[PDB]
Amino acid sequence: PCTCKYKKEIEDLGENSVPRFIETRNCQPTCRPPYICKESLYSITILKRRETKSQESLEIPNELKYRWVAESHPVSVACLCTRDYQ
Amino acid sequence: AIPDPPCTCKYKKEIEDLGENSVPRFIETRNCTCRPPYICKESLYSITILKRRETKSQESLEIPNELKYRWVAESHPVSVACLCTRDY
Amino acid sequence: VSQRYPPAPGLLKYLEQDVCYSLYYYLNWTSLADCKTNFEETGISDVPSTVKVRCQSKNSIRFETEPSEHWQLFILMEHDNFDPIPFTLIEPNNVFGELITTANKEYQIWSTYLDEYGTLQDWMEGPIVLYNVTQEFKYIILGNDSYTINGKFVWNTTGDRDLCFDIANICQNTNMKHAKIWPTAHPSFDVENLVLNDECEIHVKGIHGTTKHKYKTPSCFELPECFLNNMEP
Amino acid sequence: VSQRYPPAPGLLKYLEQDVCYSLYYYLNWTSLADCKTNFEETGISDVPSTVKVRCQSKNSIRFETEPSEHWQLFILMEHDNFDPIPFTLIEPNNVFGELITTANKEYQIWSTYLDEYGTLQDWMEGPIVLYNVTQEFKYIILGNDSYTINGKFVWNTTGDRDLCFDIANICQNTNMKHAKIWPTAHPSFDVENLVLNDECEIHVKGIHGTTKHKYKTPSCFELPECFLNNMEP
Ligand SMILES: *[C@@H]1O[C@H](CO)[C@@H](O[C@@H]2O[C@H](CO)[C@@H](O)[C@H](O)[C@H]2NC(C)=O)[C@H](O)[C@H]1NC(C)=O
Ligand SMILES: *[C@@H]1O[C@H](CO)[C@@H](O[C@@H]2O[C@H](CO)[C@@H](O)[C@H](O)[C@H]2NC(C)=O)[C@H](O)[C@H]1NC(C)=O
Repeated sequence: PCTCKYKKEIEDLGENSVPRFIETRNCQPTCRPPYICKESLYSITILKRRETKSQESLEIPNELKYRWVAESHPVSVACLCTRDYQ
Repeated sequence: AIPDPPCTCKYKKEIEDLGENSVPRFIETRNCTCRPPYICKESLYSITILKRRETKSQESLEIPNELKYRWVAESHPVSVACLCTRDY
Repeated sequence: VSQRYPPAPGLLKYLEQDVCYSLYYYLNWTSLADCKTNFEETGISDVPSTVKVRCQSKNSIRFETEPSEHWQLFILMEHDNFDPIPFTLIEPNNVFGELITTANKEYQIWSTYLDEYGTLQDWMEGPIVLYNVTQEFKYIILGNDSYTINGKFVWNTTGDRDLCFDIANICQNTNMKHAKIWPTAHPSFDVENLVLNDECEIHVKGIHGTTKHKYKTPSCFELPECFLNNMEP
Repeated sequence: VSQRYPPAPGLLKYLEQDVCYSLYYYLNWTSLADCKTNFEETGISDVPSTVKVRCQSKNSIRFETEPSEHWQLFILMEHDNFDPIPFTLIEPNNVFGELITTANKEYQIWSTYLDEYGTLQDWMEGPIVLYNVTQEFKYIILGNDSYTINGKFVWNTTGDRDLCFDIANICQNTNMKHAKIWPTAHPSFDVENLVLNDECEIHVKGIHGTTKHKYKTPSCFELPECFLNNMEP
């Protein structure tokens, strides 16, 4: 009806990440103007590993892990067709 | 020029705690005109969460062997969008 | 009568990696090997610990210490002593700390001051371990090329003094923000990157449980500096 | 001439938590203290290690060992040795293992057989560390109340020796599935929970790089067992 068909894709992020392969749903026409197809960004957390005091690992109160490192990762997870914020 | 309310189905954000035992503690959940035959669905998306010592370390999908025995990665589907796809 | 749970070096021996890393990466040593932290060579003094339990949830404990120039190590001690020992390392000058709990068990807190090299002085005996907040909020709009909204949140406290809090906040068009409030006279929570006419929600976890609190960010005509510095229908 | 990097007990001493934990929950000891894992009391034998490097990525190494009734510990040794030491614990009877690399550095593998409690016998000196795949696929429909599609995937290999692979697969109406293929004579990747007329994609990472491979699951008329046991034109 008023929706955009989306395409699935894979993000490798290297083997150093615990969640290596990530699912990304991009925007790949209906829902003609004033609405236009945007990609809904969603932030997921990935667990990488040992580096030289790089940035600040997302809060994981350091006990067992600085051997590993938490990082935020925004990714397309849907293709919305809302007119809000263009 | 612009109509209101818009065609897009409403989506509401919520937080999933999953306890402090989860490495990703706080999870973002986006739950739910466009009358039938279509109905607003909640777009399920699978994310990975790690479990702690208390578990017998059940079957992980795939994690480095440095993180066996004590930790286990498990899939977690969560609503991440609201879309007007019909049933069946 | 209550019991006591002395430190177990045979198990505490395994926290050396943690303690040595947390100091190796902080003090920036030439190597890790120069960490002379030894739990099996450490003793126990008559000195009672100055630690004080300020808060505890059924999955954690939050305590206060006196400000020390040195690092401070803290552990929770049980009778059985089979599982790895819960512990926490308080950075110097800082005074508040937290210890996580596993299952419903009695523990005893034990504290230590760490050397420059990570030498543990003798353990000090500590203490034993075993309806809806209403929120007010204020917003301030700020101008910098574009405009940004900062929102400050506050809520009332019970008669008791010993209260810590856990805060979670989310909006329809702003990424999630979470925080942990140590015990204060009056708690307060700041929020940034907010926008106009956004339907937000904030959860406040406290001694009296969780308080979910929906709220909407004000419009431009509600914010004088917004309305004035824009066109006015 | 090539170099050598002997084990460093002063640093290896800190893997005891990892080794003892990973064994405490696996072998299920009464406590943790009964581990008796000591890196500073273990020596070095004349015995050369039987390890063989089968694969290596610019951030990892995958090797094979001989099947042992006992646990096996493996480490990567550098000259400087400042960063945490890479290691891996091969469970008994299993023969394949992996060791992680972080930087472009020469390492030397060192292997050990672990006791029932994790006593390390003397280290054995190991070796030193320093175009498009074409994919075919087959499907099978299965009947039980509903219907289910299982899909098997295969691809060709170069004339090189011992190829490891990393496979990822996703479909428009099936959650992702990923796997890591150790070196075999002929690689194969299984997929389940597939559906009819689904637009899928599979990526195969190998020595020659990543190969992205789009593919569509067949229709019912294309699967005899589907067409026969369903209504037709
Ligand atoms: C903050 O003030 C409110 C205002 O009363 C308190 O809310 C009351 O909570 C009790 C239960 O604890 C109810 O019986 C009352 O009906 C509530 N008041 C109203 C007006 O509904 C709240 O308890 C206070 N919070 C703290 C932490 O002291
Ligand atoms: C699988 O077989 C194909 C079929 O030949 C190989 O593709 C060739 O790749 C080389 C590069 O190594 C090219 O120069 C040729 O032009 C390609 N030919 C064709 C027909 O595609 C492919 O290399 C093989 N893969 C492996 C891993 O051996």
